[PDB]
Amino acid sequence: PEAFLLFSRRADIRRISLETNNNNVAIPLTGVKEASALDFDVTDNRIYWTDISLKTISRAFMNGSALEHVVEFGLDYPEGMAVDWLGKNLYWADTGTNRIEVSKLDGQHRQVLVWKDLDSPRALALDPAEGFMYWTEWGGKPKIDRAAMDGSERTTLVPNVGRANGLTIDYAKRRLYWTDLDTNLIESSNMLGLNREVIADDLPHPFGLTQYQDYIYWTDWSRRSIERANKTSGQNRTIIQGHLDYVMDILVFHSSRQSGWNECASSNGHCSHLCLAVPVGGFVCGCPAHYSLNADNRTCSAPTTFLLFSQKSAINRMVIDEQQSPDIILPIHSLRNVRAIDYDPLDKQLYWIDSRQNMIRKAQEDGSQGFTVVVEIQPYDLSIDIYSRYIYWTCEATNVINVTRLDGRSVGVVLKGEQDRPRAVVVNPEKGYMYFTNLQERSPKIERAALDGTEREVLFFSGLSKPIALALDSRLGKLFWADSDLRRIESSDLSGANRIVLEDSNILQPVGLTVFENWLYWIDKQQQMIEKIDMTGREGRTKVQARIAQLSDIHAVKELNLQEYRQHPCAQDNGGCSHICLVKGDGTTRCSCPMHLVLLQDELSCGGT
Amino acid sequence: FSILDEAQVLASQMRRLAAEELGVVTMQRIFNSLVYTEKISNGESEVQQLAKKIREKFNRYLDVVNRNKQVVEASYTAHLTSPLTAIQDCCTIPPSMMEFDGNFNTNVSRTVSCDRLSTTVNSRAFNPGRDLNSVLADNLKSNPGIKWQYFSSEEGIFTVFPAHKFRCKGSYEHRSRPIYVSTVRPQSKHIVVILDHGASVTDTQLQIAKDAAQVILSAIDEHDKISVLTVADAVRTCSLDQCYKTYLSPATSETKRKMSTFVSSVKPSDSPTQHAVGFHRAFQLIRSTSNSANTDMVIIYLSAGITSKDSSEEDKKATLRVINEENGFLNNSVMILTYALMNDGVTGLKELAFLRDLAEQNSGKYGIPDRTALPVIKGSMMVLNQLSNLETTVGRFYTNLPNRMIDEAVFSLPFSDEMGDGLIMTVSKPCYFGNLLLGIVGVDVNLAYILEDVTYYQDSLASYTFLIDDKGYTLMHPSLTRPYLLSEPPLHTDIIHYENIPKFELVRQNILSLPLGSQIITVPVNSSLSWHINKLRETGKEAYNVSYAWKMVQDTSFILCIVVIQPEIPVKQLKNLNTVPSSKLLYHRLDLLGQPSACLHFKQLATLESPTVMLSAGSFSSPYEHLSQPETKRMVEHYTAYLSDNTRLIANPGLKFSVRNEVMATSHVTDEWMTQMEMSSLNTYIVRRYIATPNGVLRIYPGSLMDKAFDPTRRQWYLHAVANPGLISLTGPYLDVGGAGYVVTISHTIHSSSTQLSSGHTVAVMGIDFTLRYFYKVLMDLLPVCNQDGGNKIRCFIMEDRGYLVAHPTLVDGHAPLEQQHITHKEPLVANDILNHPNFVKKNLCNSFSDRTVQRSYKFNTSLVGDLTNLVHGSHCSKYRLTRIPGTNAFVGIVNETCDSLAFCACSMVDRLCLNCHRMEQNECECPCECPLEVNECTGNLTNAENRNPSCEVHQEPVTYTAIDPGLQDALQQCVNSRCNQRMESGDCFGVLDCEWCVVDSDGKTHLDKSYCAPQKECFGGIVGAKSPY
Amino acid sequence: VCQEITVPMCRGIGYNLTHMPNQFNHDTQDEAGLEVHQFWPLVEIHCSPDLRFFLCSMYTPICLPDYHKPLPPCRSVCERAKAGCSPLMRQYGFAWPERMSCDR
Ligand SMILES: *[C@@H]1O[C@H](CO)[C@@H](O)[C@H](O)[C@H]1NC(C)=O
Ligand SMILES: *[C@@H]1O[C@H](CO)[C@@H](O)[C@H](O)[C@H]1NC(C)=O
Ligand SMILES: *[C@@H]1O[C@H](CO)[C@@H](O)[C@H](O)[C@H]1NC(C)=O
Ligand SMILES: *[C@@H]1O[C@H](CO)[C@@H](O)[C@H](O)[C@H]1NC(C)=O
Ligand SMILES: *[C@@H]1O[C@H](CO)[C@@H](O)[C@H](O)[C@H]1NC(C)=O
Ligand SMILES: *[C@@H]1O[C@H](CO)[C@@H](O)[C@H](O)[C@H]1NC(C)=O
Ligand SMILES: *[C@@H]1O[C@H](CO)[C@@H](O)[C@H](O)[C@H]1NC(C)=O
Ligand SMILES: *[C@@H]1O[C@H](CO)[C@@H](O)[C@H](O)[C@H]1NC(C)=O
Repeated sequence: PEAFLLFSRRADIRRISLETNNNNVAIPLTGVKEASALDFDVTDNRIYWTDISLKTISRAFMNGSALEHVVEFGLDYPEGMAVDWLGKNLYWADTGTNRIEVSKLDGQHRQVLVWKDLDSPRALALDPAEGFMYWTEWGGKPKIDRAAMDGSERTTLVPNVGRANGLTIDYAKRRLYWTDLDTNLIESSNMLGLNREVIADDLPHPFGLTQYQDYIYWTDWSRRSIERANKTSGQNRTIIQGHLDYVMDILVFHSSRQSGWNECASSNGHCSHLCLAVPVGGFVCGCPAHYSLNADNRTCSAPTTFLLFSQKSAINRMVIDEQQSPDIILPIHSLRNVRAIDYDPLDKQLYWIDSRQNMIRKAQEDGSQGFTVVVEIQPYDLSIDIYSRYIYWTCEATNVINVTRLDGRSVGVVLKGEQDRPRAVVVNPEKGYMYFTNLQERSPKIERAALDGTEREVLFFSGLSKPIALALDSRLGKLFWADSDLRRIESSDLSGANRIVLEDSNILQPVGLTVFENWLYWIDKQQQMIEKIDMTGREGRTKVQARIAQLSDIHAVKELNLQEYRQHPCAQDNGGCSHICLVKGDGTTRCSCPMHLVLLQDELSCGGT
Repeated sequence: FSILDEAQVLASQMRRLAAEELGVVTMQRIFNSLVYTEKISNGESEVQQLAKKIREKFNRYLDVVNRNKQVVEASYTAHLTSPLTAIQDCCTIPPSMMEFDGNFNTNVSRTVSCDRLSTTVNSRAFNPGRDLNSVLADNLKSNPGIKWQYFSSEEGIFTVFPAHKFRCKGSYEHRSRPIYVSTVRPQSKHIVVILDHGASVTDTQLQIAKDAAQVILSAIDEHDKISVLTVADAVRTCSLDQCYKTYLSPATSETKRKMSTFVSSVKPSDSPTQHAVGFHRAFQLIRSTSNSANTDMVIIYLSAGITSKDSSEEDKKATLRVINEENGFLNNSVMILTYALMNDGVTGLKELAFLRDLAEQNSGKYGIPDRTALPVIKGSMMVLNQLSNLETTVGRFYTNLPNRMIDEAVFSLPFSDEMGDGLIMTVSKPCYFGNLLLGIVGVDVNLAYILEDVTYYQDSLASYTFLIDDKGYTLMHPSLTRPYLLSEPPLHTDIIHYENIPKFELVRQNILSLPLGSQIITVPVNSSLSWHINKLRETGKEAYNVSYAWKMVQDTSFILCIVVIQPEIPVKQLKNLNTVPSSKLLYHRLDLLGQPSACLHFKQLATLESPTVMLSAGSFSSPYEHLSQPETKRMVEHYTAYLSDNTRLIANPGLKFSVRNEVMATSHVTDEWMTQMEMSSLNTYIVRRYIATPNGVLRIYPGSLMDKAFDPTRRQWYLHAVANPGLISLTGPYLDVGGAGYVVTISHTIHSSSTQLSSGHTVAVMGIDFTLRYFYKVLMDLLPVCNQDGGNKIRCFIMEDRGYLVAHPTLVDGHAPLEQQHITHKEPLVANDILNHPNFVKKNLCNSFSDRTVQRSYKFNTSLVGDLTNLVHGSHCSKYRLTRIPGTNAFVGIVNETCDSLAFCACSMVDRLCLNCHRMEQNECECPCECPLEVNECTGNLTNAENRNPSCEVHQEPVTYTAIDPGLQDALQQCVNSRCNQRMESGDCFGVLDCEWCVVDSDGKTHLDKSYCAPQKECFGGIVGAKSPY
Repeated sequence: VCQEITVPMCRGIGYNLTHMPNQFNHDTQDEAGLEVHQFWPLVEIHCSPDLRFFLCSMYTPICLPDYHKPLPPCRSVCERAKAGCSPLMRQYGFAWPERMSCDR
């Protein structure tokens, strides 16, 4: 049961012994470029650190085994990090994104705690036995804030300080210690921001700070050393090591620094996801980002309706909620060049086209179960038949409308021609039609056809130049498309009649659009905007979000109605067909086949030759 | 009519001035009886003892920038999340007024810096209000000698520690300075800047083109190449050099000045621009130049978009046609930058497209084959008006070059501090965050600090040092001026010139290629620079050995070397002796003591009660800390208690070796001088009396206060006595340091013994200074023939071995020439006649690199015996007799002008210029004059085979003007208050130090009929209304 | 009978024959050359092209063997020499002899 001192310096997490104060060894870790915030766990003797050059937070034991990245997306530059050894949680403060967030110890169930009016949080300290989390801010007005470990009751604890760092709690004396970089001193205070006392002065830049027994340790970048002193008086001043320049964070490694208890206990407080400590040693059950707490106030629920907007190397998700919750990045690996997106509301899998790999890949929302559906070929846009469970995707290299199952089993080609150039495509299985843009030169067309390639007809051909995106909404019975050359967004009924222009101003490069309730969202790559127009016409064009580079596609997802889906005839056993099952207007259900096959005499299976 | 007998008597006058009045015969016996130690060294041991010194000076200096690197390296990995979010400034702060250390400016330096605002300042996230002060103050306190510390961010805020006010008259843009351009992009740029005047470019539109063309040249470095071209019906480059019309010349200080005056000298023409021929010549220049080590090549074009009448896109065809053929012939290495000169709309939107296609080299638009299989370097295009910042737009062309992520320290050559002080040497290294650039850090140090161990080398009397680099540029050599005195030095000087000597180019090979080594060579005595002749230790030699030992300065691109003349002959230095001071030691700082009955001796604080002693900057363990830091009364007492310390209890307060030993060996002059003063009859003729040593000791009587930076080892009387061992050396007339005006000096060397009387065995010289008219008062009293008439047609005169007259009937004149005291201006006919006597007059051309000039001077044969009379000229109208004064370097001569004769020697009365700086003739008479340069700024050699043994060894020695102060000038009288107007005849006023014999009235040439003696303040040079020589 | 010019300064100037004594009481071309060569720096600096022609017309005057008449030259050679060279002569130690004033 020995206490050491862990500190970070460049790419090294170096360890100093406090008894035989001579052992200087480094923690056996590889791949670290720059180490920053430090904290550990008393249960399994893990060491946790933040890497602000790789934008990751990684974890491992004291031997380098089980080296893993628990937080790897959505980080800018976080040097605030602390461990909840009781509730088995992780908190961190990111300065670039201005967010104090939360997740489990393995990196799952990511939730944002503080995202409003937060100006660069840094040093983070935790008091889980009492239910408080303390952190520092610089920026405009440097101050030290207080809040519960769930994001509520945020208060300004110490208003008049300089740029502070190295926030450490002495859990025995009920006091809070911190350094000050502008007034050049180290000072203390009780657990509620007052009774402030300066311990030592004339430190031109005390960056790090920690506490153990009657001794506080700090590092000053001017003196290039780690020092020890009496925690309350400042006497008995000794040097631990010299020639150590620019330590990013120091930490006392001992089991008494992480004692106490709370009501989360060993059963996670019987919460489904997160156990977040609140006053009176109590707890509340937290939920990941965009999840809501149910009525029982112990279980969480995923969002039933939400929107997905993608970038070149990142897929995002935002909800319209009255909490005004922020959007998050979906932890999907190997995202390279996403061109278009679509979502399956049944098995909760997100699909996309990576134009640098020429692949159609799928994965869960949390990143697991990554699978390549299609892998020369050059996909461009996709639209999912969520009923029959099969995908329509257009290939720009062969200029065909090709059909592929969700598992990757090829079905066949339903549309091909010498002059045809199918690009954007959206399906409407509720009525048995598919819509697609036909980008023939100097004669662009918007056509439609049945789900097998026959019954082809041209809907609109005039008034078009570069129809680059397509979408529809079966409830409203409307077809929407954006023109990046004429700079306008238009509308029309699902039969070709009632063609109107919804907006033709302040449009530059609309590469995507979708319908969410009575709102038409679209994305502008050049203007870097997500905006919306009310279809009812009572409200005006409203800005949603700015500062989003490399926009590609957007897709809204409504909750899947259990009764409406199963009452579709092709939903069960694909309607008994071997390939294509399409709804016909006369109320009956008919099987069909691609263009290189013929429907056999049983009117269920297909044949060749 | 005799002349030899008059020379024996006038020579006994010289010995009485040296033996009795100065004490040479006594001090030669005192140093003859002292015991010395001996060394025989080939330079192998001394080279690594001195390489041991400066290598640790560079290691501590590299450990500052490697520190300040890991400072800023950690100052982004932390400040990507711990930024400033604050604002400060570099002015509006009225304390300071300290001028401490090298920072001779207002400087608080209470661990606080400042932030100089650029124009491209926004929000972003960088240096935390320079919270770096935490470490910056530690750096300044823990490493004395360093000067400035600064950080120029990529954003543009210029932050420097410590804080001072340095040109708040505009904006201090550092990203467009030569410091920050050659550091982030250390590769050599081959730039040509093409200017567009003509096609009726307006004057405000031309004013932007000439201001921006002068921001580019003020931002590059000499390892680059530049050639600016003008284009208007014809292409004419700078018409000020030969290789400007052929090659690209490096961008030194001399090329920047010529190329910028060729700017603003061009005014708007009217013919069509003629674009295509302007680019075809810029490639013909880049082609002819060498590649020489990593090179990028760029062309900048400053136009407004010019068309003709029916050749608007046809001449556009011809421009992008030669861009494909010429740049394709160069493997597409050239990059093209274009800047538009728009104002009010004179340049439309279509002429912007013509300057777009030039930067991108968009040749396929105008139908060109473009058979260049290799891609083209895509250039940029920027717009300008009279409101744009020309430092952040045109000055930032270097961001368009490939950044190869070079992370190596770059060492700069000395340059003037842009912050309001003298000379600086700066090393800088870029700063990377993975692949994101941050800016650079830089540590400024005084040039005198880096070189203090090689500029003040006083170990052996047989050796001297010099510092070089890889390609041979001399950073220091005894032929250069001390770094502390300079204003802007010409570093562009190879050692093949300073150490020019036959068979030196063979040793120059092994020094630049081998890390270390040693080597001896044999050189004849004649055809050798003086530094080797002043250190010979065998009498009567025809050739001599020299040993060179060199070694690289580790972890940098510099090389040190030790020169030892005659390594086999033992060199002696004074053994440690401990004589008790018979007369107590008085340090020369009389302003800090004030205890003696003080008085004023010319422009000096002095005393007549006891002589003083001086320690030059070279005597201390740290010469820079003695020159920059003030010297307090406490420092004088530690030095006085240690120099006269007969015991060995007082520790060394900061002196070198052999410093206290040469003070205890020369303390015997205090008894000689005080005894002679009271029994001498020349108390009113001698202005002072002094002795000097090579290790920096200077004893003077009357003991006077001198400037701290005064070095007697660099004066002419000292350098002239060592060249003539044992002989009495007459030096002058020369301007005295103590403000005594023009004086004449008798100097003589004293040796370790007497069995060995060579130049190298000189351990000290003695000197005694007289007045200008004294030696003409001696000729009239000693030699009766001179008084036959009043110095009109029968004139007597004394000449030194350089041609100057220390005694002459006429004194001072149309207030000119400058070299008026030379024989060529006062006696023209003798000069033409003595140039014809063979083996007696030698004209010398030495090369002085200090002020980039070549000096002319005469050297008379000091070993002549017998008379010299008229041989060809002056056979009728002007008889002459010239002979040598025995045992000295002076000559006595008489002229008998019996009939008028007209003779001329060209001597400038406005400058010093020679008439003809093309050739030099032996028989062409002209007073000592100069010629600028005989080199070429193209290859770096001598135009003619001017491998003369040169090195005039500065010998210019920039005369200062250190006065005293008002209010104290009138509170004291003259020391020797020799009341002037109580002297009656000319024989009693000539030679008195603060008097002068007034012969001319206050109006030119009016002989006043009552010549009286007066304080010299009244009548200067004889005219009672004449103005000051100063 | 005239003798040919022997001073190297005044050879190949337009005429070959001169006769001593001249205007400055020089008895031989040897003695006349010793003074005129004191102007040799001015001739090689090329201030006025008329300088060698003007100076040599003074020290080594034209001699015709059986002519012996005083046919005059032309003052224009005197005032072109002093036009371009006098500002440079006064700059250094040179000064015109009074026997060479452009009025004679
Ligand atoms: C700290 O200072 C107090 C002064 O009141 C002293 O009593 C105590 O022993 C000190 N602690 C240590 C560890 O020296
Ligand atoms: C909701 O939370 C409260 C805590 O204030 C708890 O008492 C209550 O039981 C929860 N709701 C239900 C339905 O249990
Ligand atoms: C359509 O499907 C496969 C993938 O399932 C695709 O690779 C191929 O190019 C197409 N094949 C046919 C027969 O159309
Ligand atoms: C002195 O210089 C002359 C110059 O020609 C040379 O011939 C002679 O050898 C030199 N004397 C030596 C080398 O002893
Ligand atoms: C050069 O040195 C050698 C010994 O190394 C010596 O014998 C010779 O006399 C010297 N030559 C000189 C001094 O000219
Ligand atoms: C010049 O001096 C040298 C040696 O110093 C001597 O040999 C020579 O004879 C001297 N010439 C005359 C003309 O005195
Ligand atoms: C020297 O000058 C004197 C007077 O000026 C004169 O009497 C004497 O004849 C001269 N000597 C000559 C001409 O040899
Ligand atoms: C000039 O001298 C250098 C040696 O410093 C030499 O390399 C170069 O060739 C010379 N230039 C010529 C000979 O044109």
